Amino acid sequence: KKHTGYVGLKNQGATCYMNSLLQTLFFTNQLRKAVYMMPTEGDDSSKSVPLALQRVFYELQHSDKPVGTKKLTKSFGWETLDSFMQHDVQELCRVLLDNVENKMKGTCVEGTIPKLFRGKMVSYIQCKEVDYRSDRREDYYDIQLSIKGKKNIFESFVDYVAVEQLDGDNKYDAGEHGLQEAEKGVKFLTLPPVLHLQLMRFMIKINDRFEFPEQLPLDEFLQKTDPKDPANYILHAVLVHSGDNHGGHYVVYLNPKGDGKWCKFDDDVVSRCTKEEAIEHNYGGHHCTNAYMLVYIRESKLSEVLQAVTDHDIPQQLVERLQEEKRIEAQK
Repeated sequence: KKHTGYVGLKNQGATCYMNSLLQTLFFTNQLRKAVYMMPTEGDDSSKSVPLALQRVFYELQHSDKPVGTKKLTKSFGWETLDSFMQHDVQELCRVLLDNVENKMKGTCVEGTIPKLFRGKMVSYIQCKEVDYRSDRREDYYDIQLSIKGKKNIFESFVDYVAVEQLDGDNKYDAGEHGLQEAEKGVKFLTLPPVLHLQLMRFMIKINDRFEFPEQLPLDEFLQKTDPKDPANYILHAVLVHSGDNHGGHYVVYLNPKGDGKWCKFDDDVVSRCTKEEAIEHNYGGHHCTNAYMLVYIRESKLSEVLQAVTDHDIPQQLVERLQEEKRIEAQK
């Protein structure tokens, strides 16, 4: 008696935001395939994060039952009762991705992580009185957006690049010119194919209303724009939290194929839903249900990022290794 086309993950503790992120990464099809190509054949099943992530993805791809993640949590060492509460998604993500990005070094799939998530920035400082400016290019794999006092994602972005004033006791150490008054701000050089945006709702938990669109145009927050690739993004996933600070239930809504057809992933339960329930209903009310992380995929990168994944895309040597574990556990 089944349906959706997708299977869920099992509830095994206060993993909190974990399950949502796992589903989010699994449907980043280009990322999934790259993981399956990792040289884990010689790794230790209970100490290898790369191998643990492969296992979950394989399970999520084949299994007809909810998937477990115990070997995964043991993998990165987050096993204490509140180990996931004292961390945020932004940190979990760096754990997994940083581990996978490094394991792919020396392979045919090396650099898949940066290609998908890394973007370029530029932080500057300009002195008011004296002529001195300092430039520093930066790399980022995600964006933390201020939400308190903002209506939509557009104002958060307006505020993000806003010029900052450095004055008396804020005065900038200009070295040879001694302390000075100056401005500091940021400007975007590039925006990645997959955009990880975390909404700064936790600092407390801010449940004010905050709107985000299905289609997001960022072309204007970029230094130089370039036709043939307007920075227009398509909403892929909405990571939702319900309740107050330490009172919760985490869920995620995704339209996996980028076709506008959404589903709700509530741990082991996966069901179809409307756009409104995934988008508008999660803007925040005047009622605590809402989104804390959004995922957008560039309109021009949608096809490649959402590449169809086949059973053959998983190395036979991996397939067998995983399949044997199923037998060992079947004989239990």
